[PDB]
Amino acid sequence: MREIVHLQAGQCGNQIGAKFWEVISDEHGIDPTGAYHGDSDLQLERINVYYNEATGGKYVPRAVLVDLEPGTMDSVRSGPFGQIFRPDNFVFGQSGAGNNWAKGHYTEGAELVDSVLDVVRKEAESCDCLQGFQLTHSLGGGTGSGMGTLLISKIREEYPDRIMNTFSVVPSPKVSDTVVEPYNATLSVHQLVENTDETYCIDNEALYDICFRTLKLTTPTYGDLNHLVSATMSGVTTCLRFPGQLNADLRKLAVNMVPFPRLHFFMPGFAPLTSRGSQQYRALTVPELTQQMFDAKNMMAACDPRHGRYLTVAAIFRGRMSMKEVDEQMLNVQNKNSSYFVEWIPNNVKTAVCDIPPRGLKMSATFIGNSTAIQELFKRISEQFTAMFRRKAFLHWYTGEGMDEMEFTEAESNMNDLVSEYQQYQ
Amino acid sequence: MREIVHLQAGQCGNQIGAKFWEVISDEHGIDPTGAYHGDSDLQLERINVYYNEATGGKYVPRAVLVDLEPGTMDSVRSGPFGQIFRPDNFVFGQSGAGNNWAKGHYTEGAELVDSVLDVVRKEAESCDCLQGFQLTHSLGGGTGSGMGTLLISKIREEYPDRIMNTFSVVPSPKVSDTVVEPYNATLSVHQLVENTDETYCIDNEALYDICFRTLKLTTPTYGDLNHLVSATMSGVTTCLRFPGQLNADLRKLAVNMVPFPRLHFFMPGFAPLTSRGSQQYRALTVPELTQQMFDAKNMMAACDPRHGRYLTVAAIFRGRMSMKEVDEQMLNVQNKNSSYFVEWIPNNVKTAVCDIPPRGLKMSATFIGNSTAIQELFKRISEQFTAMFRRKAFLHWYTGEGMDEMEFTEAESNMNDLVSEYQQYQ
Amino acid sequence: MRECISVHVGQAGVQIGNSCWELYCLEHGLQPDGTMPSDSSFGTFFSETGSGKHVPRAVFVDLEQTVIGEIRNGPYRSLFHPEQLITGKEDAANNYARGHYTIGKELIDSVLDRVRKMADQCSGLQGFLVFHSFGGGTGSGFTSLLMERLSVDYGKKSKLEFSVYPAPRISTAVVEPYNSILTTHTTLEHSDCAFMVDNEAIYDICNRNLDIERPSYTNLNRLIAQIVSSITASLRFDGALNVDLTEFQTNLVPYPRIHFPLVTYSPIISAEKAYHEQLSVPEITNACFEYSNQMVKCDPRRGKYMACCLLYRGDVVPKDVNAAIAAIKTRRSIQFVDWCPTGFKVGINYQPPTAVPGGDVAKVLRAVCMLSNTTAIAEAWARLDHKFDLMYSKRAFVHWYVGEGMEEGEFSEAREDMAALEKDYEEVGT
Amino acid sequence: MRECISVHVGQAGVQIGNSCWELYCLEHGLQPDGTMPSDSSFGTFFSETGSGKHVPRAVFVDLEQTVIGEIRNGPYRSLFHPEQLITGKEDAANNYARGHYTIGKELIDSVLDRVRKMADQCSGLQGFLVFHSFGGGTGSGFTSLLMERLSVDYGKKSKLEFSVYPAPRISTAVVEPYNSILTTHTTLEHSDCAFMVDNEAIYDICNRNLDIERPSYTNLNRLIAQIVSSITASLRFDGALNVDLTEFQTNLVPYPRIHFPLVTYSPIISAEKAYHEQLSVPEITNACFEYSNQMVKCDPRRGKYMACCLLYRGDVVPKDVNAAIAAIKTRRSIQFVDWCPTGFKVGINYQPPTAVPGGDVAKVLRAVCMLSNTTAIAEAWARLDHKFDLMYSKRAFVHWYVGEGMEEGEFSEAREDMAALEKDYEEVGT
Ligand SMILES: CC(=O)O[C@H]1C(=O)[C@@]2(C)[C@H]([C@H](OC(=O)c3ccccc3)[C@]3(O)C[C@H](OC(=O)[C@H](O)[C@@H](NC(=O)c4ccccc4)c4ccccc4)C(C)=C1C3(C)C)[C@]1(OC(C)=O)CO[C@@H]1C[C@@H]2O
Ligand SMILES: CC(=O)O[C@H]1C(=O)[C@@]2(C)[C@H]([C@H](OC(=O)c3ccccc3)[C@]3(O)C[C@H](OC(=O)[C@H](O)[C@@H](NC(=O)c4ccccc4)c4ccccc4)C(C)=C1C3(C)C)[C@]1(OC(C)=O)CO[C@@H]1C[C@@H]2O
Ligand SMILES: Nc1nc2c(ncn2[C@@H]2O[C@H](COP(=O)(O)OP(=O)(O)OP(=O)(O)O)[C@@H](O)[C@H]2O)c(=O)[nH]1
Ligand SMILES: Nc1nc2c(ncn2[C@@H]2O[C@H](COP(=O)(O)OP(=O)(O)OP(=O)(O)O)[C@@H](O)[C@H]2O)c(=O)[nH]1
Ligand SMILES: Nc1nc2c(ncn2[C@@H]2O[C@H](COP(=O)(O)OP(=O)(O)O)[C@@H](O)[C@H]2O)c(=O)[nH]1
Ligand SMILES: Nc1nc2c(ncn2[C@@H]2O[C@H](COP(=O)(O)OP(=O)(O)O)[C@@H](O)[C@H]2O)c(=O)[nH]1
Ligand SMILES: [Mg+2]
Ligand SMILES: [Mg+2]
Repeated sequence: MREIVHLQAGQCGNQIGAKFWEVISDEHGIDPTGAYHGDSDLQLERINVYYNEATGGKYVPRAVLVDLEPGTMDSVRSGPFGQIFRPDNFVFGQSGAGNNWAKGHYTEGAELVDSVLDVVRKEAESCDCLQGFQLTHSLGGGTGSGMGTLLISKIREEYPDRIMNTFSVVPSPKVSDTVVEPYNATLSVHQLVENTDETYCIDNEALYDICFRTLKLTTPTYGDLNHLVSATMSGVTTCLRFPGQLNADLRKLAVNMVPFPRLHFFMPGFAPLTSRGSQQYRALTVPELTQQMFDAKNMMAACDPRHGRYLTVAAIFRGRMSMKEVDEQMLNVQNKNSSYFVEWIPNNVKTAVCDIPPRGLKMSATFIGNSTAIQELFKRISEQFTAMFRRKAFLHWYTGEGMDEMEFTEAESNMNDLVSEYQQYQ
Repeated sequence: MREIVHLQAGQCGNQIGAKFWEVISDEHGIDPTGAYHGDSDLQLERINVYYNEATGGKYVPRAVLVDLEPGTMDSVRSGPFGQIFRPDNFVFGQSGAGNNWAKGHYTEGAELVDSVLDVVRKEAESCDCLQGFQLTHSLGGGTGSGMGTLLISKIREEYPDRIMNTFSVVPSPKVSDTVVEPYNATLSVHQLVENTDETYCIDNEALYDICFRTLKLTTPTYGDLNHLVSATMSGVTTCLRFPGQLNADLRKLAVNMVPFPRLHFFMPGFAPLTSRGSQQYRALTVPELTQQMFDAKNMMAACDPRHGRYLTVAAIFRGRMSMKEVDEQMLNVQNKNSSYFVEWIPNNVKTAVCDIPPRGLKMSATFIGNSTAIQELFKRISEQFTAMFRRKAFLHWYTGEGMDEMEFTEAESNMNDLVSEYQQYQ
Repeated sequence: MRECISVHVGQAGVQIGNSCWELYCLEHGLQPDGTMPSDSSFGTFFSETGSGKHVPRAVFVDLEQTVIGEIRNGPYRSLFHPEQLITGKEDAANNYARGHYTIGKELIDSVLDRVRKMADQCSGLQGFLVFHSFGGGTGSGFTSLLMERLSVDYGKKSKLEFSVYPAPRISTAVVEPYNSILTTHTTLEHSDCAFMVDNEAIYDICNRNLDIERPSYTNLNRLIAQIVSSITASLRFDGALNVDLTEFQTNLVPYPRIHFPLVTYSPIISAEKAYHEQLSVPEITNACFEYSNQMVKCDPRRGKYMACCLLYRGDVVPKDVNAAIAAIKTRRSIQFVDWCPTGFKVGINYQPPTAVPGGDVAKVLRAVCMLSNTTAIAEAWARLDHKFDLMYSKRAFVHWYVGEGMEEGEFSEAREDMAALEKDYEEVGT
Repeated sequence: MRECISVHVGQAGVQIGNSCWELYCLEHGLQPDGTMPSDSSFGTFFSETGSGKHVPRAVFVDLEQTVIGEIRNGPYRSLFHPEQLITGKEDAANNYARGHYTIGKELIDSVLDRVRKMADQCSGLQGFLVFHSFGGGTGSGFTSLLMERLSVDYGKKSKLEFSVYPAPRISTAVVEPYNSILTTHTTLEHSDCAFMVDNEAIYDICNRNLDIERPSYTNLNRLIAQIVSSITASLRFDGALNVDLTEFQTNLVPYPRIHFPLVTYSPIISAEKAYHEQLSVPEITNACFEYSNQMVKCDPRRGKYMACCLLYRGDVVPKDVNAAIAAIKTRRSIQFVDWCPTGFKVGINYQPPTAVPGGDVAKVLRAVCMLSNTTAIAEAWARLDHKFDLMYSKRAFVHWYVGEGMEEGEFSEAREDMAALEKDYEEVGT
């Protein structure tokens, strides 16, 4: 019944993934041992969406864990929930990607993908009706960017009609840890624009802006960033895991969210987010969830939506709430902000409403933006790429893996073609 | 339902503002935590006018707090009510305005206004029907005068039909703390005459005259001055927060108060004010509230109204009182004082009457004067400006920010044009 | 049969309505929840649903929420149908052009939809009773928007209109003369009988007859509702000489545009004096001809009477009324026009005036409402067009009206049309 | 004798069904386990098995499991036959072409097999009651697949169809205009009477009449079921003037393609007001002609009425109804066509409206459902084909429909066929 297969690539993809599995195990009431310990029948009704039943009523999550180094598998397996995953589903190399896309895609991960893909088959053949693939990765570095997009290509060729749905942490100039980040991302975005049905563009600069300007955390870690990402991952699948007044499958999102085939680079958000010391003073209700959700400080990519227009927004609400009040606020937003929505679509907002809010809050909303403002994320990567590439800097590490200079020229060409298609509807 | 967005600029604007939020939270029965603790349904009926509902029935005030220094945010956030405001709505720089208008308007605040204005959008988009903007600032110094009038210009261009309503503490010769006060004010008044729909002209000399010659305070602080200002701020919005025998919105004031577009420099007052040791001997009633309200010692600008004529006065009464008695006294005043009202308007007094008097008094009246006597406030600033400017004194601090000498000439030109339009109807 | 749709507009019309419906509920014995413990006398003002709930034939309209949200919360929250209490977001700001062109332009097609759903529940609808302020932005601009629609939608039906009009000295607004003069097209073209009332005249009646030294608006509205109960009493009750709502107009209105009667009520009296006065039919008839009891500050002796409707109610007999009007015809200070030799239309109804239990106005065996077409009312127009002239000579507030979609020439076209009405009332006295 | 097969399709149709079957069980006194404690009144809606268990004549169909798995688990799990609650694996994704061509193509021959096993238990089946969303992928595409089959398999039998239709402003999907326009062939060719309903109109009815400030879908579905109880009441109960399901159509439908009536119900009322309103037959008749009570956001005054079915139920008498429709014929704002001089079909049934005990809608002695063929409904089509035109000028989402086996030309062929229906409703008003 609409099973998902989930795949984790590199350090970032395994870290946002290993936090996601702690979040949806809390929702479904699954113990770190894999045993069920929840309150409610609704937690158990759709446990098959993310888990396999095994003997003694132990639940085993349908993750595949992929890396070119053992050290992230060792960090996940030893972690808060590490014992939950199937030992056979940890698929790994020994020598890493070197932060090189071409090691991921052509050498170190091209060896390993035959050992990954045949595990993706065992999980997809155990499904009753697979709806799709949910892949967590980063576009900087070499494992997530280059092996993860190799793996997207292989699963896309094998499962052409299932939803391919990716959560993609990607570079920005003011929060960076790699010299060759622009190269790896430009080579990787070239695969995402052709193969994925949805890609949720996420940024460490925007995830730090939520931690300082909303949550007021003094020292936000990667563990705090991974918690913001995984809340929106739990959010968008909610309507195939729980009952609701308006149900929306990942495909019911895609049909409404993607006007023209390639414009599927979304930008997620979440509400309510409150400063930890301030919760008692806030009224949780649909118009406050709306005034947070649609504000430029809440979105998890550096793009200010005031630099573009939305094509479509989806607001996937959770909790006991009025359909008049939801339909009123999703009208009031796009009429009072009409200069920020495209005027050749007569209603830009999709709504969905689940009856079951996250554990410990009365309501919640996961936001998905599609906006021409995502041109700014692809533009700044393309101009960092260009300034290195005009002087061929660092290319011997990629051409040493047998990659052509022509593949860089063709990747940055396809990047400007993606920038041009969003700028066309501005 | 007729939401207001409130904005605080510089030290003075954040201090009269942070006292105003203590006054209207006492009225609406809101705790320093943001929780509601009031007596009455009428306190809750219009709480949306100044607050957002948030989870747990906590109320969050719709203030934006703006400064170029952290130290006033630190003083507000640590203060009597500091924990009430949204952490995201404190928008601030690090290096101050130097008491320089051109730092506010062109350099230090021109950097920051992009971070202010996008918060004013989140609050205005959360409104059901915004009626206007209520901005607290000073015309001396550089943050309130130069950044606050930059921000008025930006919000005026974005919201052209909403009420722009400003409370403006401004210079006078006998109570002064700045050498360049005349410059900053003359550059700032040039923005207020074009953009605002109402500006309430307030003076520290007149606020000290109320403290010594009425209240008989031995040592009045800025905290005592801020309490007089914020009583008249609560006063003029009363008729959209509480029921009444005659309701007057801020727009119903403006249509009656502003005969010709630019003559909107008002002069506020409040009654009853009594010496603290004398209250038991006074009869609180409409003709005593009138004999205080219309007397030259009560108004909060240095202008004696006996040096001009009123165009319009608005008396916004609060409490259980007779409409015959109000209409009798507002007639008796302008017939017995007919030499002090313009004789081409057949009735110079607007009245309004709210059913709910301030907590702890049986009645109250907020007075708004429009009078040709406000020429004296603009004249004495213009002559202090002139005596420095004839010798170009201090101009390297402003022209160092890339400002022209021509902008000083054009500001003082527009100041004498405002003096001439009030003196024309004398 | 014999229905009336009552439309209450702006703060003044809604607050007069909150006194009208306070009275009609007592007079018909309807609880404030719309139920009736224990004849079709209520049918003029109330639709009856099968639960035994009587729902008023009223629409309440305001462009801002505050006054109708109080009606939706006070003792009458259960009386009215929730969608015939109609509100906007935005106040009309004492600006005619916001009421007529900009803000009321949005609520009008919802106001009409309620009036249609009320008229479709009538069977021989008698007319409309429209309550408003002449000085208000919603009062002038929204009533003038609504009346223009009702005068094409319901062209045959009589439109009776109760107006709180600006005083000689008492005023609440600077722009009250502008809103009133802009309204004069509404009353001339889209009304059939327009009852001007003045706050300052009722304040003086309260001081001299009720002996209340300092009245509120609740004291005024309790007099203004009492007149409409007495205009409608012949529609609602048995009488010796019942008067139809068009029979009234056929005797009040001598010429198509001469439909601005004065109104007065007697006895206005407190419980301190009602037990010592006789309150005979002769005295309460004569009280209606005193300048002291006219509810507009103008002197009837500076005019001539065209026609009087003496609408008596309670314990009176046609003997007494004829003997009374014979003394009024004898008094040379009460002067009729040469062309109205009959002068008086008499109505007599068997239902006494109902006391509101909280009120100042005392229990009495008799009342009369006198509604009176007289040339004197042109002075209340000559006062206000002299207030208009001082301000329009400067264009003193005109940018607020021009800024909200009005033509500047409408001020000249309204002062012009008022001068043609003030001409007509001087022309027929001769 | 007098059976109806009720088919509930997609989330909207199933959730309206979960309110329909909540009502029918109360109204016939059937427990939620299908048993009946202590006349054949239930026979229209329930088959009876020898255990004394009443099983509904209903099919529930959804292409995804979630909503019907909730029906299979909630209080009605024991009411329905387990194989007439029908589910697929895969959601239709708000895509007409998944419902019609790709996913619903698999479940259809199982849906028909249940409808055959229900029809073979009928003896003089009266018709079908088909419940759906116009905006859904299952709602539009699966209903249009099913109706094409039922219109060859059961060609004589009347197909009544209850549709939740897109609003002027309220919408839940970007592609709601595409799914609705593609449905217009279904209603034109394979339906006999199609009741359009609007979420935004019921939300406003809830606000103004029930005084609920913020309603859910449970509040809407409890109004939509109440209308179908009133359409079927003459099939189920004794009355003074019972109406057959084809007698209804012979008076509603003037021309073969002109079978899109409005529907309305009165009184919609809360327990706060039902004890103060009269709710006389005159008032609840007049309430049906107010724009305020129409369940599609269009104004009947911008149209002409072709025919009205006034279906009264509860304590009413033909005297009162004739006296009521005589006032409706008197009102010049309610305009019929020149070619329908009779105008009104009256039904009267002795069974009052059943309250759902958890509901907002109050106990009342009387109700009327007015079902009304009027030219005004063409504006609800003119709204939505202007939403379609903006998106089809860009081909804005067309690759999702072309990608799932639809011809691209069907969008032009559907906008064309809608323009011919919007032509027909303008053509007959003259
Ligand atoms: C008493 C009270 O109000 O507790 C709240 C709380 O104070 C606040 C501040 C919580 C708290 O969130 C954080 O501290 C936080 C820190 C970094 C990054 C993200 C969150 C909370 O920890 C988070 C926690 O939320 C959950 O448990 C959700 O179900 C969430 N899952 C987890 O956070 C989780 C934690 C550990 C293990 C497994 C899951 C979730 C979100 C989306 C989808 C599914 C589940 C809640 C309600 C609270 C606390 C406990 C203080 C907030 O988070 C959520 C998701 O509600 C932060 O802003 C909201 C507003 C809440 O009021
Ligand atoms: C027993 C008694 O009569 O107490 C009075 C009192 O003695 C007098 C002197 C009060 C007092 O005012 C002052 O001491 C004062 C000092 C400096 C500047 C301004 C005021 C009073 O403190 C002030 C206080 O007023 C209020 O509380 C109002 O609601 C006011 N709000 C506040 O002052 C306030 C204080 C703390 C926290 C939050 C609000 C207000 C005014 C306008 C609009 C809304 C609210 C009142 C009645 C009194 C005391 C307590 C002695 C007076 O003030 C007011 C606003 O009434 C000063 O002249 C009046 C006359 C009063 O009689
Ligand atoms: N008698 C009486 N007069 C009232 C009452 N309320 C207001 N008035 C009169 O109303 C006149 C002004 O009109 P407004 O009250 O401002 O009318 P409005 O329609 O609410 O105007 P807007 O606020 O602009 O929409 C004044 O002259 C008042 O004296 C009331 O309850 N009784
Ligand atoms: N009144 C009411 N309207 C509903 C309800 N459920 C859904 N709707 C309406 O359904 C319309 C959209 O159709 P869907 O709910 O997506 O129909 P669906 O058949 O389930 O569509 P698919 O998921 O694609 O199969 C919206 O306009 C909703 O307002 C309900 O229970 N009551
Ligand atoms: N949110 C998040 N970002 C991470 C985490 N670890 C690394 N990143 C960041 O995103 C990039 C991820 O690249 P990485 O995963 O190291 O490359 P790979 O291992 O070769 O795929 C790094 O440069 C970091 O800036 C993590 O745990 N969470
Ligand atoms: N009423 C009042 N006046 C103040 C306060 N603080 C400063 N002022 C006075 O008004 C002027 C305000 O300027 P300031 O706010 O310091 O300039 P800015 O910070 O650059 O905007 C000062 O020169 C003081 O005379 C205060 O708390 N209340
Ligand atoms: Mg008003
Ligand atoms: Mg569906």
